[PDB]
Amino acid sequence: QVLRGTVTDFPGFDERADAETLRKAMKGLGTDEESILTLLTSRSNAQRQEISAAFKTLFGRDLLDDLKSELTGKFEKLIVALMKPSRLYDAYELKHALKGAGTNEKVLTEIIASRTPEELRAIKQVYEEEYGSSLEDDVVGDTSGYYQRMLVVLLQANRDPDAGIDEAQVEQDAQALFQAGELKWGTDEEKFITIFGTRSVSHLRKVFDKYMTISGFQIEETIDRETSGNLEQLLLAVVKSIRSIPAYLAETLYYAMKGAGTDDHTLIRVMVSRSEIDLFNIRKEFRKNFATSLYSMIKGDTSGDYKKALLLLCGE
Ligand SMILES: [Ca+2]
Ligand SMILES: [Ca+2]
Ligand SMILES: [Ca+2]
Ligand SMILES: [Ca+2]
Ligand SMILES: [Ca+2]
Repeated sequence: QVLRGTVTDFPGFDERADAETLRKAMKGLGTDEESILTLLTSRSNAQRQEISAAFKTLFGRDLLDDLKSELTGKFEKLIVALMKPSRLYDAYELKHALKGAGTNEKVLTEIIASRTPEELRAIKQVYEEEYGSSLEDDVVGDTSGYYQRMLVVLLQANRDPDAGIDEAQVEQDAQALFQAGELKWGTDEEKFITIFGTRSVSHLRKVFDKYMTISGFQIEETIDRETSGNLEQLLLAVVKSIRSIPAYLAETLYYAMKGAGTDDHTLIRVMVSRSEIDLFNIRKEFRKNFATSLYSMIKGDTSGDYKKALLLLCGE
């Protein structure tokens, strides 16, 4: 489709005027969170970077250090996320899922499955730049088995082009997946990793259809979500992303709020990282799949300034 974000460049932007408002909001005893909230969610990421620059040229101060000293809580985490340069943000969040004891597999899967090969090539490059090390080495460092192998394949950013549907291979592949799926995805993993990882998106959507007509089922049905198995989670994310990235991300949001409490980390990461890409399309998938709006779901799951900020990111 045509991807539509919910945040665009503010017309009539003046980074100096904005820098002064933020300075005033912060200056002295207490904070005007409401003024910060509304300013920042109504400027695009590139404008926020122009505000930081102007804040340091006027005041000799660092805006992000200031925000971090003035704010707290989930509101702080949301604001700091917004302030990240768009080009770094996916990298940063991968770096945080990997760095330390254990791994945050959830974030690894989500970003690596739902970002396009072009996004991935850029994240790899920025990760190396920023963090000194290769994303691929750090992933191999943290993960094992076919989960690791399948991430590394996706990390090569080399899917076949969408050109010729070789309906002979479509039938072969669909049969291969039929077999493997009946076998609970636990045999011949090497076969399917190559099919999921390297075939073109238009091929694979053909495979999924063909599959269903062979089995009667949708290939997702042969996996169950809430329970375990990193490779299965990864398989499910890839199949959903091949179908529709905004649908898969809408579902990740739904489940970030569904149940006791919220996965605020996920809610923040998706709302921010997609705000200027496809968040509008995500809003429409959510509504049609989950028969409620994202807005009301956020409004019911969150509170305070953190909630106001998110509802202004979201829209309607
Ligand atoms: Ca203050
Ligand atoms: Ca206040
Ligand atoms: Ca703080
Ligand atoms: Ca680790
Ligand atoms: Ca909840």
